[PDB]
Amino acid sequence: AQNPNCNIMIFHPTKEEFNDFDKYIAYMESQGAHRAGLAKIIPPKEWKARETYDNISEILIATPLQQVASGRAGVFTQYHKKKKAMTVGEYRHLANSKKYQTPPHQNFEDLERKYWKNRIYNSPIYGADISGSLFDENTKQWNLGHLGTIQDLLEKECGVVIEGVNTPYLYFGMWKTTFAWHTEDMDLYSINYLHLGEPKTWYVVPPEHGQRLERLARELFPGSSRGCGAFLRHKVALISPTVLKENGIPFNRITQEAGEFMVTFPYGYHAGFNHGFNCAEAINFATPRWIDYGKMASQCSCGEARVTFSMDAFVRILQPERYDLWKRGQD
Ligand SMILES: O=C(O)CNC(=O)C(=O)O
Ligand SMILES: [Mg+2]
Ligand code: NI
Ligand SMILES: [Zn+2]
Repeated sequence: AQNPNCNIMIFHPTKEEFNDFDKYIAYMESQGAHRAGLAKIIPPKEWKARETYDNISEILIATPLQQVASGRAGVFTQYHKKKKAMTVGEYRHLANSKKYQTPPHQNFEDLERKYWKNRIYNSPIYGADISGSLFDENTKQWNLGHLGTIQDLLEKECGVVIEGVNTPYLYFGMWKTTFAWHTEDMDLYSINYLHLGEPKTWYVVPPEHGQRLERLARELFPGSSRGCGAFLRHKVALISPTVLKENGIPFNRITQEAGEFMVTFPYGYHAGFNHGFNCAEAINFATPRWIDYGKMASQCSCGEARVTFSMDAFVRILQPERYDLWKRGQD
């Protein structure tokens, strides 16, 4: 069995290997990459996403979100307070202000220590889930707006044609902006490209061990767990690496830098934080191997998770027994 310790693997494809996206994902899996839940892909030196980032300041962040924490430094939830619209140039200025800017630090490990010590005492503002793309239309390789759609994959594997679309999303971050512990909708894959700016640190639990994280989360967030049998779908709970280690939860960590891709694999729980002002692009995708995970994915039906239009068909076809309860939670 390849990668039996479930380490995060880093890949350096050649320009020739960068042509066929599906083939390369399958290659990474042949080497055991999925066992970690997360892999890094460093593009060949010949590749670029676009020519420059000099002309992005006029993108609008219609609903910036202030991430307010509650709890203790290593075990907390966050809620998202809506703020007034601002442009990417305005948001960049805010991220660099004395109130929000990255503090002085020695290295990524020192900054990680500072994050976990101090995160809860601040409320950073995140531009999330902005439909759009920064890939140039002429970028032919690993262009996240030109991937094969999940609806086409389901039709190819299973024979059923379904409604829905699959487009990318932009994220504008600042110091301490946080992504809570989660798997993807319907336990899909994700791919994330860090277009510019400061790093993103990731934590991940191997898919084979995801239920260990879920059991800890139920213990640590006992009211939330009574409220919903899949409350991590709410995407609000944080648990630090120190707390994970104290509770024996298997996990790994890695820092993504500008110009690098990360892939999350089906049922790979992940969480993390941004080091400073940055911009990332991400999208969900599927392969044949996903279908069995989609059939078994948990679902939130309490009303909190609320998701895209295109998840309806996935539940309807892959999980017909759950569909009526889930759809009630959507309405
Ligand atoms: O970068 C972020 O805030 C969160 N991204 C992801 O969870 C992802 O790409 O799957
Ligand atoms: Mg612009
Ligand atoms: Ni994710
Ligand atoms: Zn719920």
